[PDB]
Amino acid sequence: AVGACVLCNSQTSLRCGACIRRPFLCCKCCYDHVISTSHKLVLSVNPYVCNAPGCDVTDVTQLYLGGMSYYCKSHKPPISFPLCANGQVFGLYKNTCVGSDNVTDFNAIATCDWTNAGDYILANTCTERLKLFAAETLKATEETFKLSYGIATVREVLSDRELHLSWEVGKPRPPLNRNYVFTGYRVTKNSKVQIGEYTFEKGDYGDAVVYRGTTTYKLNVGDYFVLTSHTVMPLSAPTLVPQEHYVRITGLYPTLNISDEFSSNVANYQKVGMQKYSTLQGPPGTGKSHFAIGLALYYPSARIVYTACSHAAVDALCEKALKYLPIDKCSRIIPARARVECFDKFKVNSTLEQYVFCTVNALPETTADIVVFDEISMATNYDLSVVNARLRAKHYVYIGDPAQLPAPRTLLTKGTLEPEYFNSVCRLMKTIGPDMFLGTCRRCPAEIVDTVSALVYDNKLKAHKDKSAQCFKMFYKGVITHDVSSAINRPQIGVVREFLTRNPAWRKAVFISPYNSQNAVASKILGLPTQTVDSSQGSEYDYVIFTQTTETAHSCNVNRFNVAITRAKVGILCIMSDRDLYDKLQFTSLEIPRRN
Amino acid sequence: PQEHYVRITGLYPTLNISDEFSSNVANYQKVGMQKYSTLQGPPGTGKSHFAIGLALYYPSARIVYTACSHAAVDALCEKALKYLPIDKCSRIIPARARVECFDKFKVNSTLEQYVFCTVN
Amino acid sequence: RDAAMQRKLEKMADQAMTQMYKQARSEDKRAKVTSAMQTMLFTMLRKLDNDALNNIINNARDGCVPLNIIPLTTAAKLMVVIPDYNTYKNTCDGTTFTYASALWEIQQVVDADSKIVQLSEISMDNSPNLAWPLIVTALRA
Amino acid sequence: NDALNNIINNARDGCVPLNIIPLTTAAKLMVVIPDYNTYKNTCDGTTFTYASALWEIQQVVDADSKIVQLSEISMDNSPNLAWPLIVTALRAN
Amino acid sequence: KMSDVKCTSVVLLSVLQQLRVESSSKLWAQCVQLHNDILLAKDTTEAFEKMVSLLSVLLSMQGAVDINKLCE
Amino acid sequence: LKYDFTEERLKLFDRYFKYWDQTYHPNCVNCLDDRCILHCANFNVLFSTVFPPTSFGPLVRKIFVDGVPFVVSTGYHFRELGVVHNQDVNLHSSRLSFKELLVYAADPAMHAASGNLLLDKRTTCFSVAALTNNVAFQTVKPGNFNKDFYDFAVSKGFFKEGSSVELKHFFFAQDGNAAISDYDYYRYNLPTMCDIRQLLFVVEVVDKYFDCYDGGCINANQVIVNNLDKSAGFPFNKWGKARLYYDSMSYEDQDALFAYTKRNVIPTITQMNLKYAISAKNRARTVAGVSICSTMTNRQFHQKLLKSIAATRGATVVIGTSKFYGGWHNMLKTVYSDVENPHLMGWDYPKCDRAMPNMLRIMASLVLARKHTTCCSLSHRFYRLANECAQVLSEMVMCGGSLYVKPGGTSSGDATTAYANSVFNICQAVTANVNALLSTDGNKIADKYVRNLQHRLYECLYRNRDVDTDFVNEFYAYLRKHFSMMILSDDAVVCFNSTYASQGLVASIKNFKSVLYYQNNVFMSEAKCWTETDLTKGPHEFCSQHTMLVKQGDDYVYLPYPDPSRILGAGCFVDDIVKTDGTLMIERFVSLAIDAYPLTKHPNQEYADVFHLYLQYIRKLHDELTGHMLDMYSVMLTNNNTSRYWEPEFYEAMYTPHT
RNA sequence: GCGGUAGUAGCAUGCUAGGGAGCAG
RNA sequence: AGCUGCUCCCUAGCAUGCUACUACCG
RNA sequence: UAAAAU
Ligand SMILES: [Zn+2]
Ligand SMILES: [Zn+2]
Ligand SMILES: [Zn+2]
Ligand SMILES: [Zn+2]
Ligand SMILES: [Zn+2]
Repeated sequence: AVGACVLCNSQTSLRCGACIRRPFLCCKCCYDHVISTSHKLVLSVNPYVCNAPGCDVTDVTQLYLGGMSYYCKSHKPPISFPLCANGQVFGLYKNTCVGSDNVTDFNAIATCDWTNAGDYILANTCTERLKLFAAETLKATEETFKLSYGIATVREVLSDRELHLSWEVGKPRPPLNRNYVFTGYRVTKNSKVQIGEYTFEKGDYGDAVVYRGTTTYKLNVGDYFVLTSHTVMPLSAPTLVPQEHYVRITGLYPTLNISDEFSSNVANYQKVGMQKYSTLQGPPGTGKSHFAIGLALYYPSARIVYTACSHAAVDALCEKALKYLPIDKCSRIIPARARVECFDKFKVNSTLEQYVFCTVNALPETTADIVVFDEISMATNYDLSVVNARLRAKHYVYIGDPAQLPAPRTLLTKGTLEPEYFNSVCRLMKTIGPDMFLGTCRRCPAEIVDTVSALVYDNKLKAHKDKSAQCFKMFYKGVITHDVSSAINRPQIGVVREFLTRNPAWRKAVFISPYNSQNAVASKILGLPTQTVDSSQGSEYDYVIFTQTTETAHSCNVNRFNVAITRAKVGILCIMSDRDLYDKLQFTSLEIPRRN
Repeated sequence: PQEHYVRITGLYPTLNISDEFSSNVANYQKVGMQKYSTLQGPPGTGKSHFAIGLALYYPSARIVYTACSHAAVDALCEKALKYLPIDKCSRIIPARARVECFDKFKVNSTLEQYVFCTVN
Repeated sequence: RDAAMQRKLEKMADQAMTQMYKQARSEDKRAKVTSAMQTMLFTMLRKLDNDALNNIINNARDGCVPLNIIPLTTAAKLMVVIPDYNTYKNTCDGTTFTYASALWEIQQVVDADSKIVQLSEISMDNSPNLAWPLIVTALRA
Repeated sequence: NDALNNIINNARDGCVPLNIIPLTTAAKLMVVIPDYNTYKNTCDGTTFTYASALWEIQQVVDADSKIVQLSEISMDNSPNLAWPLIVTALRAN
Repeated sequence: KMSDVKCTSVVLLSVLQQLRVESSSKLWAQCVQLHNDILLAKDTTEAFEKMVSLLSVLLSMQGAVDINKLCE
Repeated sequence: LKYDFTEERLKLFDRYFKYWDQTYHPNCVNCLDDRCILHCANFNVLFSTVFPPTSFGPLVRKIFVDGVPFVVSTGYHFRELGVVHNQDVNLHSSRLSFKELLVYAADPAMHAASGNLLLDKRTTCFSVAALTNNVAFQTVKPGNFNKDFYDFAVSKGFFKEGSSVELKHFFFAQDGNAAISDYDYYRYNLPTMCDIRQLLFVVEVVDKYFDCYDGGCINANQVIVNNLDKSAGFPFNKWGKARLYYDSMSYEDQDALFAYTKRNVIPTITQMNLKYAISAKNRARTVAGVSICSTMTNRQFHQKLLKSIAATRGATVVIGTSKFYGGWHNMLKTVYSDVENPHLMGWDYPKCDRAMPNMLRIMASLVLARKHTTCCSLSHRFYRLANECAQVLSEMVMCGGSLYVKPGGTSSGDATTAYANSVFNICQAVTANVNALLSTDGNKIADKYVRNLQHRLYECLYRNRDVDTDFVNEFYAYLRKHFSMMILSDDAVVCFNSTYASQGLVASIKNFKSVLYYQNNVFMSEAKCWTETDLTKGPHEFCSQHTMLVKQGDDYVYLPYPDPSRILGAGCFVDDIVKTDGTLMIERFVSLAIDAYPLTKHPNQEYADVFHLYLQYIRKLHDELTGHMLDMYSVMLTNNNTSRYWEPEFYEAMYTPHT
């Protein structure tokens, strides 16, 4: 029941119970936190209550230590002591306590609401201990906020898996995606036992929602589906281990003559190995990801593990690995969940494969020689601590670009987050400088790299791969058929309806839209397999179809536009509401009856 | 207690064999739709016509028939041996049988899927 | 009768204090054996001061480990790894190997190719070509 | 087994020593061998004879309990195995 | 001076055993015999030979991070 | 399948010993007393070396319970006792009670009938079955180092090169082939056949040494079991300790069991365990854990006599006498009895528990059971003897994972071991005296009383055939006058007349050498035996302690001191948390300083420094414990009388006689 | 003023029960 | 993972014993 | 109101 203070790391046994995560605090630090905050509950070896039957006073600053227990002043014994006295609270190891004056930032983190930009802005400029504290408490705040959503029950039965539900009136209804799950309970008179978990999908018309059941319990009329919550596990290892340099290459033995196709990366391949960890920032679709497997085979005998926070990312890089490496390659991704499934290669249970590919939350606890975490612009300090906790390896390598997409961070609703504060390593890359730089396009048409480099970057991109076929008919979009807060517009789909078959050879494009539900509308009346702009980001295809919405602050985001246009091989199109982005757009203008 | 299903839960079906038992097969899938139910087979009608018929309907699963009186267990091996392959499993007695009982196999192993016995 | 009710409370206090203390230590002690034993080991080793052990310990720091128990007979074999050239210089002068404060006559070098390397092929210039972590085999003087 | 009844019914009383029951009725033998020179004289080959019956070898392990093929049990390769080997044989008629 | 090496050999065998080295009967037999022979030694120059032979067993495998515990 | 060679024994007897006029019962179930049992088992010991060794052991038979067949032992065939058949064996049962479940799960019949056959070429002992598919190799770990105490001792001048006291007791580690390689030491037990006309006199004198006690049976509500958390043997240790089997049986199940083993034989299975303890030699030490069904019964058979032996003072057997408060002085002062030209001497039995024959073990059992002259009937005492023989002297040891048979010799962990050893020790001493007095030239014995005593000793051994009680008392008085003994379980000290021993009228040390050679199958070297001519310095060693004559107050007093290396070695090497971090363990050092107090009176000087080192270390431990408990919470304790533990007067009072 | 029981507080002994640790065969 | 024997330490309960002082009677 | 956990 003993630990270390969150501020000065001295011995203690006090926890500020009113704080959600119950952090250990020493004597002085707990006194400072409770003398200036509404948090005035403390817990030592036993809770600090008035131990008189019927009394419930709990403010520590007025309690008194009696005989083998703590007593209210009204219920005071003839002999007693006051607990909070002389700028400290009484716990174990009182006279050997060190008081740090970070109580300002600590109180800031403890009582904040994570609603304005200042909270995240101060979450990522404190010490490492406070960094981890803020990380876990923020995730806790978000997933407990998730409890305030509404509940749904039955309304009538229509089939075996497409039925009609009833959302409870007056409270927010949760979004409809296959990762928001509700457990179902029937309550007959009597009889309130679990019947299974469920994930739903709004099908072809209302109010019907097709659903997926964990077990074929025949649905009746009296059950309901309540969202099941999750817990948070505390962290241990820091975000990034402190750096060490060397004078000669350690642990890794190079080669001389394999596949010089990775030519300009050799001097950099060495600099990776002569450090403890390094970062490589890259504009969209360049030598990144390429560089990873290049260093991988440059050091053939080297155990390497790959990771990313988004499933599609680890899968796409496992594909690019399959393109070049011995197999002899596994992607220990997910046993049987994340219902948007993934690879088809090997194993999830062996961890002797020299090349392991997975997603952060599902990492096994293994040893390695290099860990190549990917796309650090999308991860948070929580996830970085997760990887540094589960794995240990010799070197670390992070690759990404802060100019692309960050983590969603749902609850923030005013202000803007500059990439500097996306997490720790993005800060590191933009505060002193990516310690490794590579910047010129290999993938998408030269003209569209000119477009993107003209806007997000100051212009510094060049490449090859020229024409053709690009168009932006500024397309009026009609009824915003908004069932969920994810937008839906099918008059806009009237352009793939305007171009269904007149594209006789444009048959395997890829459809992406900023909104998930209008993309399920691409899964409503179907044109081709479609994706989201978040399931992109580290994925590339030949021709791209794209649909927007109204000029909301959502779709207007230049970063999502970046990661939407920069993922093609040689063709794209942009169907935008467009007040000035077709004045940004460096292509050939078209119209709706303009089919030739 | 009763609990129904939206599907036959793991019922590995036959394609079309024994459609002469069709007056039974139409309801055999009912077995996979609910937990359980009852049946009234009037005298001389569909007694163990239904049972062995559904046996034929699902030839890839162990199924049991039981009784209480041993005249019933003999009438239970009755109406059985023809529609069963043999491939037979109807073991009732280890050291009981005040009158003679089953006629073909064992009591120590329980082989083929369809087994007959008495409740006691 | 009110002095004999703090004489007993004053005794339950002690027999709770003196028990919680050892219940805390007696459990922290058992939760840190794999990392205190090693620090104790190397403290005692450093204090021992014997060049025969300091040699192999230092060597071992810079990835030059042995592959089997160091033998003592005036004729068994020893197979040690050598990861870089600047290691090879300080120990292998011609055909004698200086390990564990002794002299071992080198008989077979073989790189990570698992194929033999000629001893006259190993030098400053041509080094960048050999799959490097080698395994030298030798016999004691 | 009917072998046990077979040996009990030949007893002129009904009782037989215990030490002979696994000798004449068991269906699996396990030899523990210290060195190679002993393996040479005892279970040499793939079928040997003991307790007046003919046993046939299958599955050989070692102290660490990891499988070993009878090709590794040679005399120059003998100093490379965990030396008490445990040969398990069955009763072949 | 010999008591030093005897206690050190005790600590060394205990570390080796904590590293699961008794999972391979040959290695465990070798280390056990070296240890018991060190404890019965009666001249401090044989003990150091068998101690270097015993410590080679730990220096062989890579489970103990030597460069860290050698922060001096 | 033949297990009853009764006519071949009689034919052998009639072929070789034809005119030996005494009746020979091939099966001792038909014997007339206990001397007849000895006489007939002596011949069985010889004749049993002709028959096949697969025909000894339990005699299984197929029974039926609830229409299901079991294989269970009805009675056992023995090498010394012949064939023995159970009296209450009932075919066809309906259900088994607790007692019958216990007696069918403790038998080796169904365990060995249903396991794989085994051929173990590691040992020469006859191996029965393998109860499971893979052999188990058990190791032994090395001790833990208590570095703080070692540093502290070093900082005060200890362990410098060339000193008197140095470290020789360590924790030796052992590898896989340690249980079986040590069990194989039973190859030292051979089939010895004793001289019977002399053993039948030595047993009378030995029994006369046990005349001031009382024994008999006791009911299940009078036994005393200290520490009920000890393992229960095989296979009972899969389900609990001895507490579970002492709580699950009422006082009527245990009594039914006891009264059952007077008419039937229950063979049991002994486990072998590897000890984990300090020592000075690297030979692995192992102990035999016996089954609960055997201890539970031997307790009610023997405990009354065992307890009356450990509560007598001033006798020969000094079990139960304590060495504190002037116990050592009293023991030595009573051994020195009155002897007329006294020297002291002591000897050693090499491999006492492996090499002890079976005839002397049976003799010990009979001498211990001679106290049931009223509680038990005659067949009862025989069936109890057969049970002890089937459970602790030939028994199915369970080593590693497989069953072997045990040829003979004591099992160390049975109920009555430390007292059987004492009976056997006295037997060997009396035999040495008989041999030493009969084997001398009676023409030169000048003391015309000892010469006539020699004449009558021969006539009483090899002529007169019934026991002569007057001469037995006369020889016993002669022994108690000229040869005084002090016996523990195989550890003896003898104060003897030296003038007589020089003329060969009592034993010397050579006589023990000869007796052990021809009656125990070992060679006792003159190097492990000691003698002593100066009585103002007692036994050179007894129970691993040396004796020192110090001046305590007004008079002079014998004190026992240990070996300094032992005490230091126990200080420095432990088991993980024990002592390592002794701040939780200050009683360890109080006890070790109680044991190392007499070293203060020693003429050497490092010896005394041992004790003073321990006292200063206790002081340091306390000083740094209060310092930690003060900062942990903020207030020192209110009362702790722990300052008495670092002043010598607390310890000296433990060697002064009041208490 | 004292005898008898009933009390509290304090004290010593002894005996049972429970737990921890040390040595000896 | 055994059977004994001795010793130290801590805690609990009971009765006995002992002593002081308070309440009731004689 | 975007990813998505023995
Ligand atoms: Zn708080
Ligand atoms: Zn603090
Ligand atoms: Zn209160
Ligand atoms: Zn007789
Ligand atoms: Zn009796």
